[PDB]
Amino acid sequence: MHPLTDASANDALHAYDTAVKLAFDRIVPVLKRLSALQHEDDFVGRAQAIALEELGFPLPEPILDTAWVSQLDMRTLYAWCVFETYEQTSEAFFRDDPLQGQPGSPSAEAFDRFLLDCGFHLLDITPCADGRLAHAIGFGLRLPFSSVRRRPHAGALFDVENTVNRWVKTEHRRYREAQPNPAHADTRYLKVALYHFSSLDPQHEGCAAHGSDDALAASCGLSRLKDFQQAVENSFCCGASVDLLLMGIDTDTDAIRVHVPGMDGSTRLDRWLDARDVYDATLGLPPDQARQRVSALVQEAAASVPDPGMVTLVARLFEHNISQIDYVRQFHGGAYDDAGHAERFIGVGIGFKEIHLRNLTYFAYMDTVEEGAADLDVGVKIFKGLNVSRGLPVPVVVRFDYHGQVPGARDRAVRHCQRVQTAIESRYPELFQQGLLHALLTVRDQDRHTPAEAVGSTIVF
Amino acid sequence: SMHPLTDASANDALHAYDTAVKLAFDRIVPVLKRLSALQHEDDFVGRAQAIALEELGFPLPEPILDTAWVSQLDMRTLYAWCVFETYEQTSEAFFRDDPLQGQPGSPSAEAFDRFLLDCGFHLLDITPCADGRLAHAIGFGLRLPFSSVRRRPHAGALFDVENTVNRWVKTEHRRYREAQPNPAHADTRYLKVALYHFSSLDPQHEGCAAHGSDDALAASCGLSRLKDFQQAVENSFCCGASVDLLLMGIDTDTDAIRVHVPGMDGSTRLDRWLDARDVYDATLGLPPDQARQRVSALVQEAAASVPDPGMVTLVARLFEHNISQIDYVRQFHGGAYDDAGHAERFIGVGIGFKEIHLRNLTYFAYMDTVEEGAADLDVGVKIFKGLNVSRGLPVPVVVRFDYHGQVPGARDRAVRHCQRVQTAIESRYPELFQQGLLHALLTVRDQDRHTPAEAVGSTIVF
Ligand SMILES: O=C(COP(=O)(O)O)[C@H](O)[C@H](O)COP(=O)(O)O
Ligand SMILES: O=C(COP(=O)(O)O)[C@H](O)[C@H](O)COP(=O)(O)O
Ligand SMILES: [Zn+2]
Ligand SMILES: [Zn+2]
Repeated sequence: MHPLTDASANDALHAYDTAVKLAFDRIVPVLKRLSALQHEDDFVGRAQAIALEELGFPLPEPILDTAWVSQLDMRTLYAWCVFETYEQTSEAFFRDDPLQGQPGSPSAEAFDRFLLDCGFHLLDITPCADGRLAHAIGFGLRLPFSSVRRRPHAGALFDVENTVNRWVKTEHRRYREAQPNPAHADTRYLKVALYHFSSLDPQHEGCAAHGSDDALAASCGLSRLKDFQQAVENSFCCGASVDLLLMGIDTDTDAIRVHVPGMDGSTRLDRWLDARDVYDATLGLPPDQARQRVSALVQEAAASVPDPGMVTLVARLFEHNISQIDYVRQFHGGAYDDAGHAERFIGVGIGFKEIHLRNLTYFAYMDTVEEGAADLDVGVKIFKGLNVSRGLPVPVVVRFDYHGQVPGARDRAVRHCQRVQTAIESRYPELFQQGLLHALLTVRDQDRHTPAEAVGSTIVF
Repeated sequence: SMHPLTDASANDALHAYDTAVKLAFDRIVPVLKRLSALQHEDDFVGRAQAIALEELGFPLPEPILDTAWVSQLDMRTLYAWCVFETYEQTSEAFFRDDPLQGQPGSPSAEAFDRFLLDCGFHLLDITPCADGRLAHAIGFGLRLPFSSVRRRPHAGALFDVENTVNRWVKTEHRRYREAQPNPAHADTRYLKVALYHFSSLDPQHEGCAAHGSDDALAASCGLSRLKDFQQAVENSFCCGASVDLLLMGIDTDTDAIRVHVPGMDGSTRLDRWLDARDVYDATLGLPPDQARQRVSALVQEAAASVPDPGMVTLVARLFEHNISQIDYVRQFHGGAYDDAGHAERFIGVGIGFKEIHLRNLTYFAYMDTVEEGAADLDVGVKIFKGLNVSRGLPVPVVVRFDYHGQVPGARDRAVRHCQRVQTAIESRYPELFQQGLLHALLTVRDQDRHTPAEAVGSTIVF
């Protein structure tokens, strides 16, 4: 184990990942047992009892009570079980805080203070929406989830104009509430773009939004970063700038690489500092020195004289990522066998606050189907290979955040969910009519830290 | 025959502008009829261009005229083409000549920003109904310099409450960082106005279609959104944030406004109001100076409860302005618009058009995607089946998206947005489209400058 790895953290995170993934993967084995029993006299009783033992909840009775006519409707049970499993999963995230990083947690308070010391008053991260990066924040960089805005997008192509609007909203809160700090204080908004690549099969397992070309994914991520900065500098008077960070992550090993920037965001696309070289460089050092050597390495990999706080923060991410490297060596032989797509359901809408595990969710950002149906089609094709290949429906969970202070915003969000549902049912009528596609509608009040809310389903009784 | 408060020079200028722009669209059909009668003449392509330049000021597409002999004169395309080119010319004249004399930096806009600040308001954000009979409410009905107000038309005056909260935040941010319009600590409020409409000559049928032509429901739905916005701002920010509200309606037969004067905190009676027609009658035999004081006293007593002094000052100036438009309609339109219903020349889709300030020029449908604007665009398309399709002419559609020129790659996002909308429209009206009865022009406009909108695509190709 590396002298800088948090052993027990690695165990706790492993215990979490295996627990949630077990809940989802126990479904098929249970449904296989039930299918064998559907002609027995006490079928309904024995099925309810199997499901309680195994999944911890019971099944919709109408589907069991009528299995003798049509036969037992497995496609609908499977979707329903995935939805129910997602609800229990999500509710327990807000209830138990498995990551120890909710608002007000010691970890979150600690990191908020550390970000301020480094010269940053907000940390806004866009990873590619790829399911293989959903654990980037909690596992890959070991940051409390609540100390961070996470804004995922296919190929890390975030909305430049909406990010400027988030900068404006952030400054305004500094002006009126001095939250997180006074407006006059010499801190900067920090925008990060996290792309990914595959070290084991770079040609086919890379970022599919950019044809699995590492250079294209790195350079489009930077193009957006620059454009955001240029946009702030052009739209407001006086100082008016932001800090930038372009990072990638290997989906085979979870090692990150940082393009350490100069003070003004000068980034080189062809030179990076890979956490694996960091890992090997500090492996024989006692902890205190190893931390020093990570510092000097990040300093030395800067594109031009770097900002001191940027050097400190990047060194912390390397220090943090070294644990995740050991994580994948411990529990995944140094390379995930699910090198590609193995997600358990599709998520569409706004990013899921509670989803922080690798290959759990295929996320497609969209305000409307009319836009980013391309990104949704990609997932649907993927789940044709994962689920329809073996007779199982494609499960979709729609999510929209709303401001639970705006009167009627919750109502607006719910109706937004049904607007998406109608559009999905229209886009794939073959699958929807063959019962090979179902949607769950969830809304989440983003003004406090409570669980999302299930507001409708294609499964109807 | 003229009210002491009426501004006769302003009335003449605004009449000259409305007249010239409606004449340009109204010449299209008579020109096209003349070309149709000439289509067999040996010199037809030459004659057609010459007439087209003399009468309309732009040329017609060669290939339409060139092939008239085999495939027949394609009037459908010609007509759409001419509406688009006319839209183009008058749109750029608006930016180039400032017919309303209200562009940024104009004397008229300077004065009205000072007056607004003086009344206690640092921003006037108005949502009229998107109905094309209200497009002139700002520049004509209220004689407000267009550049010093935010105009956000929506069907039924149902503006986006969350986005308005975001506008308020953007506004506050400018105040903090730049002191524009004023320093953040100054004691001014953001003012959101909802402007509904109704028809006094046919209430049952010519009112707001979004609300079933039901005046009381149009008024109460506008009020409801205003209160929601106010409740959103108060509940979303510390330290007693608030905003002011104003509900008013305009009568589309006579251009007379009526105001539900509110008390300090926004308290508004729906069931009663102050009609500009009664304010007109009540000041008519008074010198200009007493007429104004009288207007102020009438606003004052009309309030639902004790009003804010600054709000009284502003509403009385809006009444003073509206009195000129009341006289405008009475002298140039017999006192009742002869086109009481819809007579728009084209459908506008997307973001509201900065440059459209004439009555019955544009049926406007707000939308960022067709997936969400469909119902509203259906209504406009239906209206145009009566206005145009019924007589063989296409439904012309101009798409517009504003974009922040200061944001790199934003124009290209707007163009791509326009293309997405074109594709969607074409899919939703597939008969009209392949039958050549629906065309669309794509327009974008940099809202970070005062410059003409740019044409970026068209369903008329060769
Ligand atoms: O970026 C995030 C979380 O990203 P993700 O949801 O993808 O984890 C936001 O800061 C808040 O969570 C949004 O609202 P709220 O403050 O209620 O959480
Ligand atoms: O979009 C602009 C800026 O355009 P520009 O400064 O280039 O004219 C307006 O501020 C609002 O859209 C309000 O509409 P209006 O000003 O027509 O009331
Ligand atoms: Zn990707
Ligand atoms: Zn209306």
